[PDB]
Amino acid sequence: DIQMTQSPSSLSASVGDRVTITCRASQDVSTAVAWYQQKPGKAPKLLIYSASFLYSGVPSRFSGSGSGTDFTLTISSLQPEDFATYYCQQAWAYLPTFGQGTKVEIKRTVAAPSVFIFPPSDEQLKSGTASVVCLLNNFYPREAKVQWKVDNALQSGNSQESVTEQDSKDSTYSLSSTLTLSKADYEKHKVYACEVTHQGLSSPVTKSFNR
Amino acid sequence: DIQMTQSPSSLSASVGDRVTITCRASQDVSTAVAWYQQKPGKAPKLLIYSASFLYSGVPSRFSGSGSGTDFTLTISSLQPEDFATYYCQQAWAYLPTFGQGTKVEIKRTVAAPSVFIFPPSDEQLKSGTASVVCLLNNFYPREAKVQWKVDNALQSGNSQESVTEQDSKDSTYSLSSTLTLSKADYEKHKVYACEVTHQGLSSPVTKSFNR
Amino acid sequence: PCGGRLNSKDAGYITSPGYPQDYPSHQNCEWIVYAPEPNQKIVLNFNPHFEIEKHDCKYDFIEIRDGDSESADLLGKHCGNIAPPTIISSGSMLYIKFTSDQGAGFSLRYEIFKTGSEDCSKNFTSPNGTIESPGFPEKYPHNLDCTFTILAKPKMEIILQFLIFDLYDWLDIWDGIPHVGPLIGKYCGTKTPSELRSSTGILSLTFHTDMAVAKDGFSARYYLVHQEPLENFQCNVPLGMESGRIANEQISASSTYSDGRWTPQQSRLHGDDNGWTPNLDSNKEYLQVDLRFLTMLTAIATQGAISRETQNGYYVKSYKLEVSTNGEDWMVYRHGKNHKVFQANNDATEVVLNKLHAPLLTRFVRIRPQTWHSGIALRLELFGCRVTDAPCSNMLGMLSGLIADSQISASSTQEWSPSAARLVSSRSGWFPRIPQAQPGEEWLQVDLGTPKTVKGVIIQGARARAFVRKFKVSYSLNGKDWEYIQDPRTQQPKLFEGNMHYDTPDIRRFDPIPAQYVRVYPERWSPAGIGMRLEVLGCDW
Amino acid sequence: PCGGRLNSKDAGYITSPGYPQDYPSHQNCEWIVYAPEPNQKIVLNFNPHFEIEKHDCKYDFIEIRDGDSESADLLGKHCGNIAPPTIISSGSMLYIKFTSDQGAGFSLRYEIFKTGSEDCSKNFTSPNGTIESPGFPEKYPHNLDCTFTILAKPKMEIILQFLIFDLYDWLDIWDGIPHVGPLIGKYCGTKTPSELRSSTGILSLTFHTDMAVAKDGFSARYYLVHQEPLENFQCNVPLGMESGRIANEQISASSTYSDGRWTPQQSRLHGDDNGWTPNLDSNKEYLQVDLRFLTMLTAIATQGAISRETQNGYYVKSYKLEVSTNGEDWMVYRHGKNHKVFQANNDATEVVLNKLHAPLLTRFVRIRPQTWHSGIALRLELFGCRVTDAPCSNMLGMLSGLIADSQISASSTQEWSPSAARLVSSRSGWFPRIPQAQPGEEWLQVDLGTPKTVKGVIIQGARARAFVRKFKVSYSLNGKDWEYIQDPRTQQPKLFEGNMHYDTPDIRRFDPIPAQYVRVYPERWSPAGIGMRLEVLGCDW
Amino acid sequence: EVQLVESGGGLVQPGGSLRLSCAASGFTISGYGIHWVRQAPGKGLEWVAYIYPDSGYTDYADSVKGRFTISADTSKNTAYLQMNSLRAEDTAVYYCAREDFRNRRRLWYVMDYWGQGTLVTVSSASTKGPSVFPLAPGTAALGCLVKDYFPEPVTVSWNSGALTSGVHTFPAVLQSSGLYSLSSVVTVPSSSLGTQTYICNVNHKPSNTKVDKKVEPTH
Amino acid sequence: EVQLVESGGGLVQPGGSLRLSCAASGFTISGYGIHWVRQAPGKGLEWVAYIYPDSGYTDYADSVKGRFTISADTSKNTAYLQMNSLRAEDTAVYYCAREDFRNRRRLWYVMDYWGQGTLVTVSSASTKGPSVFPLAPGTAALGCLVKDYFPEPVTVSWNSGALTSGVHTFPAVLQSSGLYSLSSVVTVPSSSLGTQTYICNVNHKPSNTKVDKKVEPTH
Ligand SMILES: *[C@H]1O[C@H](CO)[C@@H](O)[C@H](O)[C@H]1NC(C)=O
Ligand SMILES: *[C@H]1O[C@H](CO)[C@@H](O)[C@H](O)[C@H]1NC(C)=O
Ligand SMILES: *[C@H]1O[C@H](CO)[C@@H](O)[C@H](O)[C@H]1NC(C)=O
Ligand SMILES: *[C@H]1O[C@H](CO)[C@@H](O)[C@H](O)[C@H]1NC(C)=O
Repeated sequence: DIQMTQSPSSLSASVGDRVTITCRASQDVSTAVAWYQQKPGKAPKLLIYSASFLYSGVPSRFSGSGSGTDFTLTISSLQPEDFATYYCQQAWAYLPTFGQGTKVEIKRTVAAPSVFIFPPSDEQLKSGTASVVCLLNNFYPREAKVQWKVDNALQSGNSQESVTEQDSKDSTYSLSSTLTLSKADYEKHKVYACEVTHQGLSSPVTKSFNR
Repeated sequence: DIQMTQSPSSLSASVGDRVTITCRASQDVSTAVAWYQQKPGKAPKLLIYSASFLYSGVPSRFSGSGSGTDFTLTISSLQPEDFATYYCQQAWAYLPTFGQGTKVEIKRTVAAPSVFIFPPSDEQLKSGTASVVCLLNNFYPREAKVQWKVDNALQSGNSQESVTEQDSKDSTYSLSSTLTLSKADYEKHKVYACEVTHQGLSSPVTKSFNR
Repeated sequence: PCGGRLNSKDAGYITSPGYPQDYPSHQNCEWIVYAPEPNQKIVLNFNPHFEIEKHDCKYDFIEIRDGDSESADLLGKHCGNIAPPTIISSGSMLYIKFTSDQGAGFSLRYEIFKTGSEDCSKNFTSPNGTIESPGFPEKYPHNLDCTFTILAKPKMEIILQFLIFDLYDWLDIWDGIPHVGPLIGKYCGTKTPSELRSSTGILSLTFHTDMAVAKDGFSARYYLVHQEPLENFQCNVPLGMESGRIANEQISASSTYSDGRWTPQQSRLHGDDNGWTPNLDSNKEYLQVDLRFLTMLTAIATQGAISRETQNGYYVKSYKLEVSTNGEDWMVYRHGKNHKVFQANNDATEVVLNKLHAPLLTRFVRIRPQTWHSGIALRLELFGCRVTDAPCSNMLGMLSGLIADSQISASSTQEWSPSAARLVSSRSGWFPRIPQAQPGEEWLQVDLGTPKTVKGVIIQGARARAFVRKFKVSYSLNGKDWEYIQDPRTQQPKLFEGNMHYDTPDIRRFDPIPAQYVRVYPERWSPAGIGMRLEVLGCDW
Repeated sequence: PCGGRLNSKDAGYITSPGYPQDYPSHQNCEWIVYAPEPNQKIVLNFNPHFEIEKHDCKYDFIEIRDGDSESADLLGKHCGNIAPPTIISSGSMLYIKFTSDQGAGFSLRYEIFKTGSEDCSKNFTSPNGTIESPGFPEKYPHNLDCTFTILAKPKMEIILQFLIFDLYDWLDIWDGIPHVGPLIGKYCGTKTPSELRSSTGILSLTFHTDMAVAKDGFSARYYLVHQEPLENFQCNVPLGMESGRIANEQISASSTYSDGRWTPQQSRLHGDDNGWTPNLDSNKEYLQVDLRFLTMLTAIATQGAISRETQNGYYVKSYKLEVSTNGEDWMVYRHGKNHKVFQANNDATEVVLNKLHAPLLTRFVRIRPQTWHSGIALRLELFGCRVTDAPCSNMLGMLSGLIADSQISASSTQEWSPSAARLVSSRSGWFPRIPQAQPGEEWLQVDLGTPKTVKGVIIQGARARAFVRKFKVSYSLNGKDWEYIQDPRTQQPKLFEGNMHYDTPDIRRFDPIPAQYVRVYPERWSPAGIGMRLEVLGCDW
Repeated sequence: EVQLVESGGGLVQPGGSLRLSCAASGFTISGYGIHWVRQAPGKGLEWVAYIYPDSGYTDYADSVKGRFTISADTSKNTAYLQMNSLRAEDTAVYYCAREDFRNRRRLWYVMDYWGQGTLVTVSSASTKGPSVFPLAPGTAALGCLVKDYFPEPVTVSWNSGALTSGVHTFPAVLQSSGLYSLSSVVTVPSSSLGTQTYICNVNHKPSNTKVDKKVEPTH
Repeated sequence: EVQLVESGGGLVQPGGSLRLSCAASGFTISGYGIHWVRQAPGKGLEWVAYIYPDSGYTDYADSVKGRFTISADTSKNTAYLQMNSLRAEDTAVYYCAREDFRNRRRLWYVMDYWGQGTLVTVSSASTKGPSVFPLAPGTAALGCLVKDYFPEPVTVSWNSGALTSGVHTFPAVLQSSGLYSLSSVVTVPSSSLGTQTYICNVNHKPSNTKVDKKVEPTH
C-alpha cells in the first residue's frame, strides 16, 4: 500500500514569499496526485488534481508539478489567507493514502497585545467556584508570559492558557488565561492582577481589579 | 545597498528529506552569492560560493543554484548534524549584506525524558539563598510541563526554565528548571517535588526528596 | 482412571489400581506428589505387603524419582516381595511410575516431611521498603528456599532495583505468585538484575541456596508509585530501547558478528556505536526483545547503522515480525492470508516507522530481516503501552495467581489442574470433556471472589493446538442467576471474536457490568477442538 | 536699549526713552507686559504729563493693543497733550508700541488687575484621581481660566482619558507647564480627547470659558502606572498605528481622495478597509503622524492596499521621510549628501520594513511617496521607543518647565528670556553676545537645583537658522568648581558631536556623574552663529 | 449547492459500536463515490472506506477492515459508516467526501467536496453538559465562558451568526476535573455599549444543550 | 592552521568606547581582507566593516559609519575595531573573518574562515562574577550551578575538555535580580562513581574568575 511523504512538515514564511512543498510517493504513481488545503477547524478543500491541474475557484498563485514519485506544490506569493495545513494524496492505488501534512505558518512584524481582565459574573459565584479570565488580544509572535497575582503574590499552575491559531487576515495570535478558585478563596481576597509580558511591549503591562 | 531575502525563515524536516531554501537579491547580483552554516553557539562556516561551488570539506549533499536574483541551497538528504541556521550573502556590491537566516529544525519520533532532581549543596546554603534544580534529559518534542510542589502545594513563577537546542546526534532536547528560595523558606519545609509531564510519558513522572 | 497430581497437605494413600487384588497387566501409571512450597519435603512410606513380579525387574516394577518428570534422579527401582525403604524428597515434589507387562501390587502413604529450616518468607505492603538475602551484609546460609512477595494497590507500579548481586544457588523473579505466575528471570551470577517496573499488583522473588560455599549474596530495594494515565491517552509510547527501560539483558539475538563490535545491546534507536549485525547475513537471523510483561505493541521503528571503524552504511530493507507470550510458541504477523513483510530503510540513518494495522498483545518480539543493503544492521525502537493504561482495566488475577485454583470452574474437563486455564502462565489450556462439543453448551467460569466492575476479558488458545474463534459471555453476582452481554443491534447475546492463533492472545472490551462470577461460552472454534486460556479485566466498585 | 518683556508681579514704570527729556526722533519701541497666569489681568495708568507731536497722530503716537503682538485689538492710539485713560487687559498680556518720526513723551505705571474670579486650579498627586470642569455634571461657569496639573514620580507614566467633552471656549493640554512646555492639543468640539500616555513627569490642562451660553463641558480621569523597562531592551517597539495607541486625531494628510473611502485613519498596518490615498497622485503629497511627544524613531513599515469595492491593488514604490519637533520646521532624512529615498512595496499586501541607519529623535513624521504602482495607497507602522526607556534617563526639566527660567544661566546673551534656551518648547534659541565667538569661551548653564546623576544631554539648534556642530561639557556641585568630561583616549576634554540641522535634536550619552550645575561649551558651529536649545538627562541619587 | 452533512458522532464506550451518517443534499449520491476520511485530534488525514452506491463496490483501509462496514441508501440519498469493536485510536473527526469519477479519469479517487465532519470520542467517561457564564466588559472586550463539559465539541456563534468580525473562540482545554472549558470573546467599539445587544450562541450537541446568554455590563 | 581570535569584548556604558582585536595566527593578514561581522543575540548576521591591510582600503556599513574605525597592524599581524558613541543596538557578538581574493574573482567578498567571536554588551549595569556550586548525584546525572553573574558569557568545560560526551550546558537565563545563571550537566555510567573524578571548568572573562569545582556525592 502506497505511502506518501511530505517535506518539510512545517515551515514559516512572510507574506509575499514563494513557498514550495514536497511530496514523495513510495512507488511510481504517475501524475495521479492531488493536494488539499485544511484551514483550522474546517474541512479540507481540493486545490490541485492530477499533479498540476487547478480546481475551480482556486487562485492562480497555486501550482503543482511532478510525475513518477516526486511532486511539488508551489505558492508563488503567500497570503495571510494561506495559513493552513497542506496534504498530498495519491489517487493511483485501489486504496487512497494521504501524506502526513505540511503546516504553513506566517512570519510578520512584532505586534503588541491588547490586554483585558474579566471578573466572575454573579451567576457563577452562586455555583461555588470562581473564574477570573485574562485576555491578550491580537499579538505576535506567540511567546508571552501571563503571571497571575493574588494580593501581590505570584500564583501557581492553577491557571490555564489557551491560544488561537494565526488569524487569517492579520496573522496575529490571541490568548486567554483562566484562574479558577473556590468560594472560600475568592471571597476572602481583594487584589487580583494579571501581568502580561511580551516582546512588543516596552514594559510589562498589568490589568487588575477588586470586588 | 543590496537587500537579501531568504525563505522560508524556518522549517522542520525529517532526517532523510530533501530540503530546499531560497534567497532573493533585490537587484541583479549575477552568480556572486555565498551560503554559510551556523550551528548553535558557534561561528558560521562557508558552504557554497559563487552560487554553486562547494567549499572544501563540505559534504556532497549540499548544493546551490541560481543567477540574477533567485538563488537556492539544497540539502539532498538532511542529517542530524545539519541542524543550524543558514545564511545567504551577496558578494557583488562594495558592501556585503547577509540574508536574514533560515533556521532548520529536525523532526523525529517521540522520545521520553529522563528526569533527575538536585538538592542544594551545603556550599550554597551558607550564602543564604537555596536552589533546587530539576533535569529533564534527552526528550522530544520540546513541549513539556514541569510543575514544582512544596509540601504538596503547586508553586508559582518563582521557578525558571532553560532549554537546549536540538542535539546534533539524536535531535533531542534537554531542559532544566530551577526554583530559588530563601534560607527561611527552604529550611522551614521538607517535601520538595518535581512533577514532569510529556507526550512520551504514559503517566506523569515525579522526582522528589527531603532534607 | 489411575495417576494424577496430589497435594501433600493432606496425607494420602497411593496404591496400584486394584490393590490388594492383582494389578492389571500391560498398563502403566504415574503420579506426582507435591508440597505447597519449596520449603517442605515429601516422605513416602510403603506398606510391607508388596508383591510385584520378580525376574530382575525387567517387566513389572515401581520407580520413584527425585523431583518431577521421568528424567529426575532415580531414588529407587523395585520389584519382588520386599517393599522400598522410606524415601524422602530432596525438593518438594516426587514422581512415581508403576509399570506393568499377576501379583498383589503395592500401597504407600505420603505426607509432607519437615526439615526445621525457617519460614523466612516476607510479604511487603510498605511504599518505601527494602529486601535482601537474610544475614546481609555477611554470607547467606545453606539450604534456603525463600519467597519474597510484593503486593500492590490498584493503580500503583512496583519498582524493584538491585544494589549488589553475587552467587546450585539462584534467584528467580515471578510476574505473580511463584510457580504459578510467569517466570521473568532466573539470576545467579555477578551481573545484577536490571530494574523492573510492573503493573500486575504482585511481584515475587524465590531465593534458593545450596550446602556448598556461600558468596556475597544479594541486596535490593523497592518503591510503589502512583500512575494516573489520562482519558486523552494514545497507546503509542516508546517502550524502552532508546531510554534504556528495556535493559541490556532483555535484548538478545540469533547470533552476532565475530569481532564483538555489533552486539544486540547496540540495537537502540539513535545509538552512537554501530548497531546489531548477526554472525552471517541470511533471512533466518533475528534480533529479539523480551519485554518481560504482556504488553500492547502498536509500532516498530528501525534504522540502519554506519560503521565507526570504516564509515560504511548498512541497512535492512524489509523484515518480518514474530511475537510470543512465552518465548517458545511463536506467531509471524500476518496481512490477510500470508506473512506481512514490512518495508524498512533506504539509507543508514533515516528512521522508518511502521504502525501495525492490528495492535498486538505480546511479551517477546522478534525482528527478522528479509532483504538488506551491503549487510544486516539494525537499531530499533518499539512503541506501545500496557493493558493497565486504560481506565478500570486491571488484570483480575488469572495470569498472576491472585485468583486461586479453587476459584476457577469449568462445565466439564477431559481429566484436573485449574491452573491450566490461566492466561499465559498455563502450559496447556482448558479442554472440555468432548473436544468437539455443541455450541453454547460448554463454558468456563471464574470466581472473582468479590463483586467487581468487569470491563473485558483476554482470551488465548492452548497448546494439541486449538483455539476458540467466537464466544458469548455471561455474568452473575450469585452463581445461579445469569445475564448474557447483549448486542443492542441484534438484541440477542453478543458474539465476540476469539483468536486466530493458539498463543497470541486477544483482548475484548465491553460496557461496564457488575459481577463476581464470569462465564465464557465458545460458539465456533478450531479443528482440533476447544482450547482456551483466559483472564478477566476490571476493577473494584 | 528700549523695549522688552516685563513680569507684572512687580509694579513698574514704562516711559519713552529719555523721559521727561524730549524723546529721540525716528525710532520705535515695543514692550510686552504680562501676568504670571491667564487668571490675572493688566491695568495701565498714564502720568498726566504727556507730550507727543500733534497733527492727527500721523507721525508720533503711542499704541496699546489688547493681548500680544501687533495684530491684537487696538485698545487705543494716542498723541497730543491728553494722556490715555486707564486701560485694562481682556487677557493677561498687553502690547505697547511707541512710534517716533520733539516732545517730552510719556510715562505709565503697570500692575496686575484683579477680577475676583476663583483660583480653581488643582494640582494632582494621587494614583487614581479624576478631574473635570467645575460644576460638573451641570453647566460650566462663564469667564474661567483654569489650570489642572498632574505631577508624577520618576518612572511612572500619566494616563489621561476622557468620558465626555462638549464645548470662544477651549481646553488645551501641555507636555509640561502651560505656556512653557510644548502644546499637544487644543480641543473645543464634541469629539473627545484621545487617550494620552506621558513619561515627562508633568501634564497640564488649561480650561478657558467665555461669557456666552455654556455647553455640557467635560469630565476626565487619570492613572499613574509604574514602568520598568529591562536591561536587555531594544528600541524597536511599535508606536501605535496597528494597536491604536496612536489615535485617529494624530493621523492627518496633505489631502485625501474625494469619495471619502481612503482616509488617513485607514493607514494602519494590516487594516481591513482600503488605506490612505490622497486627492491627487504626485510626489508632494504626504501622510503625517503626530506622535505628540519627543520619540525615538528607528523603523518604518509600509503596505499597499486592495480596494474593497473593486479588488484592485495599489502601492507606493518609494518614499522620503520628513521629521519635525513642532510641525512647522521640517527635515528630510538624509543618506550622506542627498535625500534618502526608501524602497517600499512591490505588491499590495507584503510588508516592507525599513530600519533607519540613523535613529531619529522627533515628534511629527511625514511619509512622502515618490513612485507608485497604479496609485498612492499606504498603510503604515512606525517603530521606536521613548527617551525614558533607558535606565536613569529622565528629562530633567528644560523641555517641560520644571527647571524654571531663573535656573538657566548663559555666559553672554545678545539681548533676555531664558525660556528661549529650552529644548523644543523655545521658539528661538540661545544666541551668545557675539554670534561668531571664540571656541571654548562661550557657554550655557543649567541649575538642576539639586545634586543629580547626569547621564547625558539633548542638543538642538535654533530658529536666523544656526546650530552647534561640536561641544565640550563641564559639571559642578558648587558653582565655581568645574571638571570637564574626559576622553580616556586623548586625556583631553571629550569633544561631542552637535547637530546637522537647526531643529532635529540629537542625544549624547556619557558615563554617570554627580552634578547640580551643567555647562555646554560650543567648539565648532554653523555659518550663521551659535544657535542652541538644550535639555539634560539623568536621575536622582 | 452540493452539501454533505455528517451525523452520529458522540461518546461511545471502548468495545462499543456507533453509526455515522452522511446526508447528501443537492445531488444524487448514486453515481458518485462516497469516502470516509478521519483525523485524530491534532494529527493528519487517514482514508477509511468508500462506496460506489450504483455498483455496491466498497473497500476499506487495513486499520478498520473487519470492524467497519460502509453502506448506502439511495432512496434516502444518505451513506453510512457502521463502526464496531472501537478503541481509543478510533477517536477522531470523521468526514464524508464526494468523488466524481464518471468520464473523468484525471479525477479518479479525487475528493472534490467534503462535509464539516463529526467528532467520535472513544471514552469510559460520562456525558456532561456545559454551564455558560458571561464575561462582562474606544474599544471593548466581551465574551462567554463555557465551563465544565464532556465530550467535545461545543460551538459558539454571536448574534446567531450575524456578528463574526473580531470574534475569537478558543480551543477547549482539558481541566484537572476531567471536563472541558473554552471561552469565546469578541472586540467591538466601546461607543455602542448600552445600545447594541450582544448574545452568544452556545451549543453542545452530545448533551442536547442549546443556550443563549445575554452579555451586559450605588445610587 | 588558520586561526582568528577576537578579544576586547565586555561591558561598556552607553556613549562609551571599546576596542576589539583580531589576532591572526597561521597566515600573514596583509594580502587578505579582514571583515567584522556582528550578530545581536538571537538575531542574524550584519556585516560591519572591512580592511585590506596592504592597500589600507576600508569601508563601513551605514549603521556604523561615523562611529567605528577599522585598522590593521601587520607587524603584530592583528586587526582592530575601534567603536565609539555606542548604544544598545550595538550589543552583539563580533566576529572577524578572512577573505581571500587574490587571483580568485569567484571568492571576492567571500569570508572563508571566522573566529569564534567576542560579546560586547552596552549596559549601565555593573560587572559581577559568578558563584559556582556543585549539583551532586545504571546512569547518573551530575552538574555545576553557575549563579549570579553579569555580563554574559560564561564558559563551562568538564575535565578540562576531556569529558564532552553527554554534556549539556544550558543557555543562561536572566534573573529578577538582574544577574545571569546557567547550569552545566553531564550524564555518565553510575558504575564508575567513587572511582572517576569529575571537575567542571567555569570561566567568566569579564570579571577574571576562573573556578574549578570538584563534584562528589550516619555511621
Ligand atoms: C503473605 O503472608 C503470609 C506470610 O508471609 C503467607 O501465608 C502468604 O505467602 C502471603 N499471604 C497470603 C496467605 O496470601
Ligand atoms: C521510608 O523509610 C523510612 C521508614 O522505613 C522513613 O524514615 C522514611 O522517611 C520513609 N521515606 C519516605 C518518607 O518515603
Ligand atoms: C501646584 O500647587 C499650587 C496650587 O495649585 C500652585 O502654586 C502651582 O501651580 C503648583 N505648585 C508649584 C508652586 O509648583
Ligand atoms: C482610588 O479611589 C478611591 C479613593 O479616591 C478608593 O476608594 C479606591 O479604592 C482607589 N482605588 C485603588 C485602590 O486604586
